[PDB]
Amino acid sequence: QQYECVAEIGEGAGKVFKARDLKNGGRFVALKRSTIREVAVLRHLETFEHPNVVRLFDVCTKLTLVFEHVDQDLTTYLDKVPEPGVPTETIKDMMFQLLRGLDFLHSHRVVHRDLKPQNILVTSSGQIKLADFGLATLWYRAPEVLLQSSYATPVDLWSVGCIFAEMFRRKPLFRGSSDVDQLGKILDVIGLPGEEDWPRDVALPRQAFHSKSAQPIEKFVTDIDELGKDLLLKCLTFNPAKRISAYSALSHPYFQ
Ligand SMILES: O=C(c1ccc[nH]1)c1nc2ccccc2[nH]1
Repeated sequence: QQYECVAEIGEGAGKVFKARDLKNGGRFVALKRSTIREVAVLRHLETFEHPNVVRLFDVCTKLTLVFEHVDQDLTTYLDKVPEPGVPTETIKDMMFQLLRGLDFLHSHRVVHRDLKPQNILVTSSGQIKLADFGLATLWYRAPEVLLQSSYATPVDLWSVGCIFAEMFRRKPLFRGSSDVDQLGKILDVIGLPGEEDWPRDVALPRQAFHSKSAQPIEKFVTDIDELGKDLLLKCLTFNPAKRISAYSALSHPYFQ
């Protein structure tokens, strides 16, 4: 064949294979098995070669997508990082890149929808690359998706908040086990929202939760400076309309 399989890196989405690219120097790639539209969109994004998204190298034809392989993801990086964890400035750098990648996507009307440490890739030189977007665990899901009310771009900024926190904590902020658990565990930290921030005509009303009050976020994210707290909270806003965008996030003072 033109590629040659070696491992599974691996499962979702659903399988991702590490493969030898025989034609191009035996380098490692990642092979992946409205369609030709999503594919078309993916090729159009490639034309911009944004440095914070995985490169698409080839499309073969049922459907095999050939992407850039990177040795680790954020999960494995947070695993192996020595105590006392990710340096403050490294967290700040990795966040900027994350939001850069995301804004690039959002600005080209692509919503990721499943951001998590497992498809945030971390290059040996420390470059952040987003993977596993543009094709078709609730700990990273936004409220509006749990509630099944809206699926616009803000959905991904909620996931960014969760990741930001986890870069400090080295463990997830919201480890729910069901949509309803997840929603519960979220409001336990951020508090019950105003009645007019609660989506209209969804199955779950505000009154299905008695998660009294907002607890100060630094109790859960020890290490976090004042500015990170501000940013993190603007990301973890209940109302998608009031949530900060990737674009505004790029200008937040936290990144001065
Ligand atoms: O290179 C990767 C990829 C994913 C999607 C497209 N490329 C990739 N490298 C990985 C390393 C560890 C865990 C997951 C990984 N996933």
